[PDB]
Amino acid sequence: GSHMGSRITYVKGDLFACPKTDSLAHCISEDCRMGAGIAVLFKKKFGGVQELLNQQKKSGEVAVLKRDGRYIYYLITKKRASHKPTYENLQKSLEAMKSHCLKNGVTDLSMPRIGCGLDRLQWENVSAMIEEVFEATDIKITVYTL
Ligand SMILES: [Cl-]
Repeated sequence: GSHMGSRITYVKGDLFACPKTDSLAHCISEDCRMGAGIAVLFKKKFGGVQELLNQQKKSGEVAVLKRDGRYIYYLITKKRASHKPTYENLQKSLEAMKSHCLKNGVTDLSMPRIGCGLDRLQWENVSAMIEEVFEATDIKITVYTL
């Protein structure tokens, strides 16, 4: 291989205390309601709700805001807010995020345990998926944990 991979490391604490220059990621629905969970913090901090809606992204895609020189990734993992995501759509969204990272100079990415709270996925599976998606990159990933 030609890459060092994600080299996931874990930090106990609030995601929003991570470096302001890191790009961030979390999961939402096509509705872009962001009414519960960590999504409400992304909504309140970064805004841009209509700018997200205007991107008209679908399940398995990623919507993106540029905020202070870095990117905020909204992984569109399901159609409606009340639905649960499939692992297949999560993987697609992650791949789309990776593609954007590589097209836009992202080297340092932070995220919570995506999919594994309100969306009821298991971190055993999600963690392995993130690792595989980012294996052939040199994007360093940090996961913030509670
Ligand atoms: Cl949503």
